[PDB]
Parts: sequence; C-alpha cells; structure tokens
Amino acid sequence: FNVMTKMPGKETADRNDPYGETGFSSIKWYYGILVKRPERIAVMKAVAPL
Amino acid sequence: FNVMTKMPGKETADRNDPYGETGFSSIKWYYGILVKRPERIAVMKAVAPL
Amino acid sequence: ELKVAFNKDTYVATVLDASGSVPSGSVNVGTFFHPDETYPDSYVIYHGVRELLYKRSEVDPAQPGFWPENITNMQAVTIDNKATARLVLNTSLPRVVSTIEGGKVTLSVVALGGKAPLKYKWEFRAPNASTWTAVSGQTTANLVLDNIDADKAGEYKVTVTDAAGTSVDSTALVAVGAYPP
Repeated sequence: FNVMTKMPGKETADRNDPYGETGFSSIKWYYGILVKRPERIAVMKAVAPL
Repeated sequence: FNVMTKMPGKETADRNDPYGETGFSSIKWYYGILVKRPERIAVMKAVAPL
Repeated sequence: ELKVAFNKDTYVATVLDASGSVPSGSVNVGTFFHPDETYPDSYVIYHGVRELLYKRSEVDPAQPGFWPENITNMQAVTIDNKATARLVLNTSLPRVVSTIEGGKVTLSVVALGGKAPLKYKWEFRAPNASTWTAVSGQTTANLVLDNIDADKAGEYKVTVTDAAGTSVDSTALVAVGAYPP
C-alpha cells in the first residue's frame, strides 16, 4: 500500500490555487494472482436459511 | 539549453491527479542574431533539377 | 443553473444564465449551480468552471474527456461572466429586538441581486406555534410595527424573491414586555 498525502499550505498552492486551501491523500497498490493449480481448489455452492 | 524534468511520483501530484503518475521534460533556450555588416552575406537564388 | 460555454480559440468561458445565447464560436460544456445546493457559501464560479472543463477534451472542447487530454490549465481560460449576480442580503434583520407595549419596532432588509422586480414577503410565527402566517399588506422592504401589542410578538421573516426563482430570507425575533392593564 502506497499512501500519498499533501497537507494544505505551501505544498498545495499552485497557479490554479494560489492560496492553498485544499489537500488530499491517495492510496494505491498493485495486486495480482496466478493460479498454478486449479485442481487444488474446490467450491460447493448452496443456498442458506433466512 | 535548460532541461527541466519531474519524475512521476512525489513532484507531479496535484488535485488533478492525486495518485500522481504523469511526468514530463521541457527544453528551452534563447537565440538571437545581429548583422554587424549586412554586406558580406550574399545570397544567389536559382532553381535546381530533379 | 448557470450555463457555461467555451470557445477553444480565445479560451473564454462565458458563464451564461439558464436562458442565455451561446456566443458565435463557443459550445455548450455543461451546467452547474452557482449557489451550490449542499454547500452554498463555499464554492465560487471558478470552482464550478474547473469541475466542468476537467470533463472535456483539448482536441475539441465539445466531446467529453478525462485526465490525459482535458482542459486543466486554469490560467489561459478567462471567465467572462454574463449571469445575474447572486441574490445576497446586504443588511439582514437584527437577531433580536425588544421594546415595551406601545413602542415602535421597525425592521429593514437590503438585497443586492439580479432582477428588475425584486418583490418582498413577510411572515409571522407566534411563539408557541409551528406554521408561518402571512403578514397581509406590508410587501415593501421596511416593515413598521407601531403601537405594538403583546399579541404582535414572536418571529418575523422576510423573503426577498427575485424575478425568476431566487429567494433569500432572514428572521428577527421580537419581544415586548407587557405591563399589567
């Protein structure tokens, strides 16, 4: 998990926001799964009582 | 020449892109000329074959 | 509903009203509520044009677009406003007024918005009730209560409505001490 935050102030003030009254915090990550053996996974599906 | 380069990541992350995965590289310079004696520069014009 | 147009050459975002005529060259890019419905006193017209050109295309500011190709350079655009100024209350009613039975309480409201026929309204809630009762007669700004009785106490609320739809209100609770008859 990679987290990027920029608190308001001299770090968010730019030519589109000369004052700097905003911030954000973005978290992104890379995920993937490789299944080498589908035979080794079993799923039984059924309905359940209410 | 003046090359300014910002890598994707920390530098280029505004409101527009919170995750911040856009970089660039800009080159800019300054050129000018001064014809001190515009009599020693001669141009002869014609057409050329195919 | 302020309608925004945009000419791609001069980079002029004309913020027209709901019944404007797009300039020759500009193209409809969207609409937004200048007095934002939820947060009414936080965003300005610029804060609504930016949310409208982000979903646009540099190649042609008529088709929608997103991050890699959109109008996000907010320095070349020059917002040219032609939408009526928001109905604002320059001087609202005082929070509280308090006189004695027989005195004269006057309330005044000043509005600076956009319309020719800025019509007014007046209501009155008794201090045990739940619904507002129409104050008949007085419909022009200053409301004068002369020889005020005890029954004429409670809360008064003006309602400055412009020509098309915009309205702004402000209340003023009125108290009157009642000496024994």
